Amino acid sequence: SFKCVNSLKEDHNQPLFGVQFNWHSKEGDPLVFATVGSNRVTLYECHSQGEIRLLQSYVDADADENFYTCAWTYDSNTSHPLLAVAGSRGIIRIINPITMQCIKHYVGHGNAINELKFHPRDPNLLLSVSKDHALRLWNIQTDTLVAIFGGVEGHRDEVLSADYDLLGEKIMSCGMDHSLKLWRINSKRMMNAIKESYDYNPNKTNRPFISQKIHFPDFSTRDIHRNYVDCVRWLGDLILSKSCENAIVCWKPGKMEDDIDKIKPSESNVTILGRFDYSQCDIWYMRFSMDFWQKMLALGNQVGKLYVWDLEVEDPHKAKCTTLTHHKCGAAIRQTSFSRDSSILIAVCDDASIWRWDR
Amino acid sequence: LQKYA
Repeated sequence: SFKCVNSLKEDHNQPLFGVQFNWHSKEGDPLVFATVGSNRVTLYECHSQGEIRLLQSYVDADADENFYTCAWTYDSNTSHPLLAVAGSRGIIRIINPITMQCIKHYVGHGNAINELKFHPRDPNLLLSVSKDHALRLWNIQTDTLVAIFGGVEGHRDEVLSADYDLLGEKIMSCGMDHSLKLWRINSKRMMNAIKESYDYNPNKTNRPFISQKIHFPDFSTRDIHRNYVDCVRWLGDLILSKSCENAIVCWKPGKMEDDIDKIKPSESNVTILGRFDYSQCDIWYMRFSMDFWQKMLALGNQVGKLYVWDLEVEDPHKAKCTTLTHHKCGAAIRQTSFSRDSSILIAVCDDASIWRWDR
Repeated sequence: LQKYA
């Protein structure tokens, strides 16, 4: 079981909106996690006796930038880890975590970026979701915009979260329009577009790279939540999503026996497989996380309480809940992250505090 | 509806 072994606070006293362990850290190296808040990203190393060792930050030249999200990948040629960060300026920065140099950056979104996710099988495919109502898929090997997911049948308000399924064949997105939308990226069109993005070298051609405009989701529902949907994750063929209504809903498109890959864009039904209720999480932009194996789920609420659900049970509604509290942890927890071996859980807070829980 | 507590 988890025990609180340490805490600290960052000097900017602004909300920490994101935290991510590097699950690509090398064998024998210490566990490392990144935090994002204010205009900075900071790396820490976990050591014995609860020590949280401060390494080095990247601080944006723009004092008005506010980083919201980060995501780890690695360089596909060298294996060295890379860190992507983004927030209110709508600029994606690719950071070398060793030196905290910004290697390159991407602009395109019309507004703030609310989440970044890397493809589960391709370290170069980066998904961003934005306040401008669109998702964008980037190839950070050839520095190309592969596709924009939008249109009037796309989201009609800010996109707040998205997630790739296990094989990276499809994306589920969600946001302020209360909707969850499915976008298949294993279509012939999208597989071809990804292949072409790898063949693009601007020094060897005259053409710009053409991005796909994907204006129709492969499924859409507004029947799960009744407010902003701010976090979504695949659990196999099922979906876990939450709003600001003190519940994570486990659901699937279609009827109970409907295969996810036979769902048509006109599908009108959903099936609710369970709901995990909790308390005092009425504000939006509050993210849950899962461990590497998807055996557990952790969510913090707006008064500093952690909920952890054990999903190693026969059916989703049988999940087993544990709660973790500390008398000094009273600020809203924006995001959690498990280490890859699941031995450490980190929570970060609106008062710039960081909380370490060891199993 | 608020982003902050």
